[PDB]
Amino acid sequence: TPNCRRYSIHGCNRMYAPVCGSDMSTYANECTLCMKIREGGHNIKIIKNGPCGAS
Amino acid sequence: IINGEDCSPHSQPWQAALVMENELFCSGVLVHPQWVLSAAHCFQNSYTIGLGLHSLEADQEPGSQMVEASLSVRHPEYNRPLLANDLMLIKLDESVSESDTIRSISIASQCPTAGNSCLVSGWGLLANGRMPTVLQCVNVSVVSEEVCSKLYDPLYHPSMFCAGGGHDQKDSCNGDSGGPLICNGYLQGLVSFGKAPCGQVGVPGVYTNLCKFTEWIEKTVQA
Repeated sequence: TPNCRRYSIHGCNRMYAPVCGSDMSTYANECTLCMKIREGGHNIKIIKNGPCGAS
Repeated sequence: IINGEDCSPHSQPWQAALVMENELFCSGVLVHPQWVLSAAHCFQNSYTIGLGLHSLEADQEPGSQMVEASLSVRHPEYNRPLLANDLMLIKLDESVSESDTIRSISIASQCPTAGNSCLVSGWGLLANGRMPTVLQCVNVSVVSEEVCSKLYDPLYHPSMFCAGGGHDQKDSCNGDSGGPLICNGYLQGLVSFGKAPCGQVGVPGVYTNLCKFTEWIEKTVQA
């Protein structure tokens, strides 16, 4: 799902536009998810826009 | 805001909450009774802006106002190069009546001084990743352009400056975009961007360097 090539690896803007990752974490924005992908070395999909639900 | 605390209630009366779908996405700063300054990445076709807030619930908060804005203009060089020139001016549909809890702040014409302690405020994410109930305040120190440039190469541009990066992990964070960085009582910066996570030891946040935009801001408001 996320197209990380549209962001810089060196910074992410600080707007709150949340996305819910397939890892069960809500990311503050898609750019931040993309940083996690790069930091952790594993792809993470976007389950939906907005925060993750509970269970 | 990371490792800050509750601002004293209404101590930052220029603070503007940019909200849609009852969810805060950015802040802005009231700079004239009819103009709100924010980051260009917070751009929307129209705005609902909360003034005089402490909690984000307007019906608690006596003196607060939710106001409308249809017109905004992003700096013409925003995002060229990437992340640069991150400012925009929102023109409110009506001039707000200023009060003790809603009023404007002057924009600095001097450029930031390395070593100055500055205040930043907002409703963005806390250290623990939760949202605060009320507006948060923290102090961060300006770092030199050589630090800013090394740490953000090749993205560093004179329209930006760096603050924070201390061992104390004080920073702004996501949701703080567009809000104020105040040095000696003047609006010096706007929260713009940083790295993930926020409040990394040694890594300052990046702020829109408003001293480079005095002419453009004045020409826009005065026309």
